[PDB]
Amino acid sequence: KKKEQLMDDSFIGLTGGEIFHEMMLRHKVDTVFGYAGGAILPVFDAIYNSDKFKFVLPRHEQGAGHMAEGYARASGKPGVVLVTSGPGATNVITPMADALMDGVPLVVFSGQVPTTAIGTDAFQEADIVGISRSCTKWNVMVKNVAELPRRINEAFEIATTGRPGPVLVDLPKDVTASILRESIPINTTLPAVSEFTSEAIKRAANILNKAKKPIIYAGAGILNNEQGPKLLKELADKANIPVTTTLQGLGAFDQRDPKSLDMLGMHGSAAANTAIQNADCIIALGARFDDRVTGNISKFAPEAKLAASEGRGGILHFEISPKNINKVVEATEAIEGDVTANLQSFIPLVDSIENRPEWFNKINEWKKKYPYSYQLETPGSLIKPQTLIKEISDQAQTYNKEVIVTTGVGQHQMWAAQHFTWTQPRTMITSGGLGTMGYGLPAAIGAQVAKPDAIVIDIDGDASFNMTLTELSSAVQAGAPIKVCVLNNEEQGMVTQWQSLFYEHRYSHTHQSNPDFMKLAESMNVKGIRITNQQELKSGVKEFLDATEPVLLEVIVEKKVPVLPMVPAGKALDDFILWDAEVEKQQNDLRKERTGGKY
Amino acid sequence: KKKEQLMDDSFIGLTGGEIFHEMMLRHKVDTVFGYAGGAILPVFDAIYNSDKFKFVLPRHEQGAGHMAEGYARASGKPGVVLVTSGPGATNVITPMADALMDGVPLVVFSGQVPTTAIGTDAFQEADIVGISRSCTKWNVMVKNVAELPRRINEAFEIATTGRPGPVLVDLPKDVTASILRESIPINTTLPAVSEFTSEAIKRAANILNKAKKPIIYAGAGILNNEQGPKLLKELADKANIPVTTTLQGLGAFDQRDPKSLDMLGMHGSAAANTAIQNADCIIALGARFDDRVTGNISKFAPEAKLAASEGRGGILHFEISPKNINKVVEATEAIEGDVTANLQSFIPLVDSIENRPEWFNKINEWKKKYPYSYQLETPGSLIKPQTLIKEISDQAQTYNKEVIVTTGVGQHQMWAAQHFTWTQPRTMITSGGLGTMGYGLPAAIGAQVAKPDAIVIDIDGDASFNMTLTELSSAVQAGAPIKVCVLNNEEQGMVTQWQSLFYEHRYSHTHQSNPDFMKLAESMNVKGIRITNQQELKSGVKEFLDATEPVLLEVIVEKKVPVLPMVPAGKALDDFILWDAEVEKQQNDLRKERTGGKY
Amino acid sequence: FEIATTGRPGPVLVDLPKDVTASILRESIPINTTLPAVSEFTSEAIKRAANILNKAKKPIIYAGAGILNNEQGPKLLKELADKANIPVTTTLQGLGAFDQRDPKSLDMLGMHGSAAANTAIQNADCIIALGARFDDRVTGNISKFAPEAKLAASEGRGGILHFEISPKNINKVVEATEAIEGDVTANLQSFIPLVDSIENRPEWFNKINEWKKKYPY
Ligand SMILES: Cc1cc2nc3c(=O)[nH]c(=O)nc-3n(C[C@H](O)[C@H](O)[C@H](O)COP(=O)(O)OP(=O)(O)OC[C@H]3O[C@@H](n4cnc5c(N)ncnc54)[C@H](O)[C@@H]3O)c2cc1C
Ligand SMILES: Cc1cc2nc3c(=O)[nH]c(=O)nc-3n(C[C@H](O)[C@H](O)[C@H](O)COP(=O)(O)OP(=O)(O)OC[C@H]3O[C@@H](n4cnc5c(N)ncnc54)[C@H](O)[C@@H]3O)c2cc1C
Ligand SMILES: Cc1cc2nc3c(=O)[nH]c(=O)nc-3n(C[C@H](O)[C@H](O)[C@H](O)COP(=O)(O)OP(=O)(O)OC[C@H]3O[C@@H](n4cnc5c(N)ncnc54)[C@H](O)[C@@H]3O)c2cc1C
Ligand SMILES: CCOC(=O)c1ccccc1S(=O)(=O)NC(=O)Nc1nc(I)cc(OC)n1
Ligand SMILES: CCOC(=O)c1ccccc1S(=O)(=O)NC(=O)Nc1nc(I)cc(OC)n1
Ligand SMILES: C/C(NCc1cnc(C)nc1N)=C(/S)CCOP(=O)([O-])OP(=O)([O-])O
Ligand SMILES: C/C(NCc1cnc(C)nc1N)=C(/S)CCOP(=O)([O-])OP(=O)([O-])O
Ligand SMILES: [K+]
Ligand SMILES: [K+]
Ligand SMILES: [Mg+2]
Ligand SMILES: [Mg+2]
Repeated sequence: KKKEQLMDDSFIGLTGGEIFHEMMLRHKVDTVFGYAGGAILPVFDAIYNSDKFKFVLPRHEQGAGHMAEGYARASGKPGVVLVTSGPGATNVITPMADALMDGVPLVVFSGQVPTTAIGTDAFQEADIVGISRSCTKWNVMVKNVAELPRRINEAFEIATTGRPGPVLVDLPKDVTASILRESIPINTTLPAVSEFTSEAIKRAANILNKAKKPIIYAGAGILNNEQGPKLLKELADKANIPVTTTLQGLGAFDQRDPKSLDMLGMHGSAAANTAIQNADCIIALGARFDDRVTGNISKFAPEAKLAASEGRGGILHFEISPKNINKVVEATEAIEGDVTANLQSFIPLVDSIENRPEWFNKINEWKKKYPYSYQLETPGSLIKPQTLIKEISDQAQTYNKEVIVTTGVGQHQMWAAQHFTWTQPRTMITSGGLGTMGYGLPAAIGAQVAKPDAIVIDIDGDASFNMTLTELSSAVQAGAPIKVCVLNNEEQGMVTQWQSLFYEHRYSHTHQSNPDFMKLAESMNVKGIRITNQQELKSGVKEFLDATEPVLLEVIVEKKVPVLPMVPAGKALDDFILWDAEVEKQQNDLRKERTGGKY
Repeated sequence: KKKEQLMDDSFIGLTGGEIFHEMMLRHKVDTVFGYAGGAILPVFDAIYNSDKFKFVLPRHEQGAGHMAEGYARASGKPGVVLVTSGPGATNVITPMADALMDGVPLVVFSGQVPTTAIGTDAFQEADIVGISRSCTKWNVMVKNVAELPRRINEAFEIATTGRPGPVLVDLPKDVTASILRESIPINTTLPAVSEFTSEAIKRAANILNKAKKPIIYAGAGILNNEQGPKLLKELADKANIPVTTTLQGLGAFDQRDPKSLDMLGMHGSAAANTAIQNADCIIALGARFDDRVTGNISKFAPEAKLAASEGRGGILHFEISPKNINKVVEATEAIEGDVTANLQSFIPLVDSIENRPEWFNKINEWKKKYPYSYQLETPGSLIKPQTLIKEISDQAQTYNKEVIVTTGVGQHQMWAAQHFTWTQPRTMITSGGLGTMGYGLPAAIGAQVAKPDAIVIDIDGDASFNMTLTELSSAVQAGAPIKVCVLNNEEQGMVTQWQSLFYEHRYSHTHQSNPDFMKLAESMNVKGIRITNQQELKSGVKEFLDATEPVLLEVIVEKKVPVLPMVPAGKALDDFILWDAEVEKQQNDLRKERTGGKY
Repeated sequence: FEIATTGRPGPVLVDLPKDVTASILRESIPINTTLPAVSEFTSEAIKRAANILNKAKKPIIYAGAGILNNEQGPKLLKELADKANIPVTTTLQGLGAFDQRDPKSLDMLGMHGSAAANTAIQNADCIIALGARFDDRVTGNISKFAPEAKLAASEGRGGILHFEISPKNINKVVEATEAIEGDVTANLQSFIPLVDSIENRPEWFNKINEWKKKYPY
């Protein structure tokens, strides 16, 4: 009788595919990104004409994967991928690796050959559990239909807890075709703070209450709770602390606030970099001390390390994954768990501070000294890429709509980060840890599906865009009115920047040929706009943002322009290269000479 | 003094990148397919403006991978890939899995973050040695520059010996930037039959000399020696044996020869399938008894199994990889090693046979009974895809040039296999084991680079072509005048065929939207031709083949047409579905009714 | 415990970090976690297997450790051997599954098994393999193993009937004429009623008895 209460008969008579369909509904999945094939047909048959979720069909499964990532990042829900065996599955490996590195909850369901064929080098058989082991938090192959609901629950749970990340569930065709004939545990059919941590929070507060030069270093983890940005602001306001963010934390703090130091790191603000190198207390909120951020690790945060040794400061690391505590830099206090929940406990213990005259005097001087400067347009010159980004940023904020930005990877990505003004959470959707070129367009489609009333802008490089441009058709078929801006410098700019700097202007295979982007747009049934000169910039960007359909904007921009500031490999975070007009002129002359006028 | 003779100083003072360059030259590499990035820059700097090999730049590293596969398959040389760390490397996983399943010698060099950063979740770091372990024969991470020449030799050796296949060599940036300061073993700077096998060959010959109903089942392994097709023909002629081939063995035997039974298997000739089910001796030459070929394994080759039990026949398996001997079916005699070398020993022991009247009477009757029939065009109907393939096959054989065919994956692939007449080795370049949609275009570019004087035709499906169509730009930039024919049925035809047959015409997500292929071609700077009706077929195909530049031909073809014959899952090889005009009419009516006239 | 004891039984390991076993449970957990029919495909295979055995003139049971994994296993093995009048050999790991004092006992087969058992399996037209995995200590030269049963399978009058719980070990070494997947004892309950009772097999047991006399240890 109690047994009857704990077992469930309600799935008996359903196929594995039908059970999958029901479990999607129970997990409140409203969107699936995927692509059919022989091994996964029993599942596709079950979801045939389903009105329970939207299905989004890409042109390539890598597209499905990055779409699901963009969806997850925009929505805070897991991105669900459904693909076939063999090459359907191996085509999702880059998106899984990408999702792992950026903490994106991706739940990948891959068809598999029947259990009777596994291990025989069967038709369309890949060892996807073996291949994806290193780029997933967890994966599994389902071996019978009775365990399918359990494995689906486990996948969603692992994907969305701790540091979020990708999981894969392998679905043999005979399992999804088979019918459940037995009852299963009813729990499988449904989806306080430690004293140790409480004490660490108290000690952390006592340390911050001594600090004379505090700084908040905030990252993606603060975005994983709806109240995160609110509590970050409450802390910064209460204790009067300047705030810098990573690339992935952009939008966590209102950059219009005077306490904003903007982005730190290799291409972040020299003010932010100076401040963290001089701070006596660093409050690290959901950020992992990535090697793009720390500069030379041995030279990182010297004032905070000194303060820790003298018992008057240090690094206070609020981190959900023990793996990333004390991985790169020693935390003075490690506060384990969800940063937003732990901030609720922390802030009441923190003393309110009215002013910090000497510290904010330095902060304000550094901000004034270190803007994102660059060489402006001159008469007859091409549009500068930095100017283009400012133009899009300024005009997009006109509309009464949320604005979400995705990017490719390269210089355009860095100029997007620098020159947009970031004010809202989950509005920067960019591949940071893995750095996957081609991410921008499919991620924008996923973000647009997640947020159908948002303006979604893909700031893309021409080489990045070439990687995955076939997905323009997918945007049209999905009814996703994304706005793609290709910064066309006819080069892999990020790489040519390094070849200019370190390889004496030897541009080895870094200039790919581009298609005609306007005829390409036309072939894909998307609106095309081309801006070729300075006098077309404002009106072309307006036309781009006013469009109510998918649109591709191509902008011809200045070539061989470096992203600055730059902390070169090996250098301390405050040992940066700054923009200088005269240096840029000399560098142009040198490049011209070295390449016999070719570049 | 002997020590001096065995050590080599000649690489001292070179960077790892320069050593890589030199080892490419020593391995007679004439083409590298690749794409730059930060981790692999020291190697790109070393190969800057090299006149030692052609470098081919794709738009996506998956493209580089399939290009190298097409190159390897066309040339018989290893295909060399050079990519960066992180997503550059993970993007080559599908081509590696593809190459593993089809026995393609692929040598993949991936940049990696410096050894000082490995294992730190570094910028653009993937565990590519872990990820690629299951889809390579072998892989390695080079840990110091002194071992780089050795690891390069090992890679090429493993890739090209035994059953050929993919290998990966991971190249940390600090290793390729570092300079060799010490001498290294000189052997590292440079690139009889067993009595057991001799006895097996003698026993095999005695078995064949008893056979009354022999058949040769020949596959890809016969293509791995230049003399393979010659010795296959010598055996078939001498002992008077009919010859069937796999998909991957097409071209190994001249299909114009009366002894040709054409392709066997799931969609192969019902004559070939009948013959192998009735043969008393099966000579398996470089073929692996794939599950697309055997049909229901327990019901496969019953006459040969009977003959083996009665000591008058059986299966004689000439196979280079012990893993694939007795993996699927028991060999009566296993002859291990290179099939062509072992045929040189075998054929002299085999008795010449003038005629086999009763057997060839059956063979000839079966060939007459079982052509590749289909429903012909009717007035006003669309072009039938089978007719299109015959047209291309007939016209291509006009030219005084070698003709190499690549394909995508799906019905078009099967109709290409059936309806071309295959006569020369290494002219069918198709993804068979993994079955990767998107293969056709990049494989054609690689094949065209391998064979610059050949006509190279990609017979492609519209969904397959959408996967990787960005590589059209690559064909232009590489100067590869490939000929792409898109069979446009506006459907994933292979999958809709299964949904029609097994899922009552429920077409779940199997109709992707297509771009305008003519405007697409124009945007890519490639010539475009569109055939929309029967009266344009001959002249449009002529224009396509006459072109002396890259060209995309789109042909509008009949939709919802099944590939026949077909051996359904679970059925014996001789339990096939054959084309029947009346059945096709009923099936059309049923489809129309079920879908309310939509399909 | 579930994985260790189901399918083919085997070892499992659970690693217990010291801070986990020292830590105290502070939250509720799903109550299910606090507590420890035959397919039509298999039903059809059992029927075909019975029809094959009902044709056999020289059957032999090759029984192994799997028959010991159900308390009723040896009982059903004996019921089958008695009903259809079949001599029984066992592996090393199946010793004790059959009463070796029974005249139908051929003793152990294999590398160091009885030459009577080895002769009988090489001459049998139907081999009923009950919970045994065709180990390389048992089969001898695999290509030369069971030639009369292979011949019979090809002629549609015998073969190898493999009752096996682990799909990995079906068709791993030797091709089964019929594979009967699942617990051998449960499947024997279904099989035996379909099997014809046989009073005598004079010519076969004449050979069996001569071989036993000829080949003592
Ligand atoms: C060309 C290029 C240049 C780049 N240059 C820069 C640069 O100059 N500056 C820069 O900042 N980035 C740069 N990056 C990005 C960089 O590589 C990293 O992706 C980024 O810095 C990581 O930011 P993050 O630590 O906030 O996010 P993540 O990498 O996602 O790390 C988040 C951390 O927070 C933890 N966490 C997650 N959820 C929670 C939670 N609920 N509670 C507590 N903790 C949680 C995670 O476990 C993790 O340790 C660049 C990328 C590219 C492609
Ligand atoms: C949609 C679709 C349908 C298909 N249907 C069919 C079909 O109907 N018929 C068909 O044939 N295929 C079909 N295939 C292809 C099938 O999946 C396999 O790829 C193909 O049958 C393998 O052919 P193979 O054994 O000759 O080549 P491989 O898979 O390359 O196997 C070659 C064998 O020869 C060995 N070998 C290699 N080199 C040597 C050497 N030097 N000496 C000796 N041995 C060597 C290898 O080790 C290996 O065991 C289909 C594919 C797709 C995508
Ligand atoms: C020196 C030496 C010499 C040896 N020589 C011999 C010899 O001459 N003869 C000999 O027999 N052995 C010999 N062996 C032993 C041999 O190596 C194997 O261990 C033995 O033959 C395996 O017997 P088995 O197949 O019955 O048991 P196992 O290896 O346990 O195989 C049992 C099979 O039954 C299956 N099974 C398990 N439970 C069930 C169930 N409930 N229902 C259905 N199937 C089930 C299993 O999955 C498995 O496939 C020797 C060992 C040594 C050390
Ligand atoms: C592709 C998925 O392959 C398998 O899962 C499979 C693999 C090995 C053995 C048996 C099978 S299967 O029989 O279960 N299914 C099957 O072959 N399906 C199928 N679907 C289509 I669409 C096409 C096609 O052949 C061109 N085959
Ligand atoms: C991308 C390759 O990254 C590394 O190999 C690396 C990884 C971790 C730590 C240190 C290094 S590295 O210092 O050796 N090289 C480096 O950072 N190169 C680089 N190249 C470009 I082009 C851009 C860029 O940043 C945008 N960084
Ligand atoms: C090749 C490369 N990086 C290496 C690389 C290679 N391959 C992949 C899939 N991803 C990356 N990051 C870059 S950043 C060039 C980007 O060029 P772009 O997209 O035209 O952008 P931009 O010119 O603004 O630097
Ligand atoms: C989806 C699919 N197969 C599953 C699949 C999914 N994804 C990949 C990367 N490869 C494969 N093989 C096929 S065959 C449809 C092919 O459609 P097509 O290229 O238009 O060819 P055709 O219509 O001639 O069958
Ligand atoms: K900014
Ligand atoms: K043909
Ligand atoms: Mg660019
Ligand atoms: Mg199609």
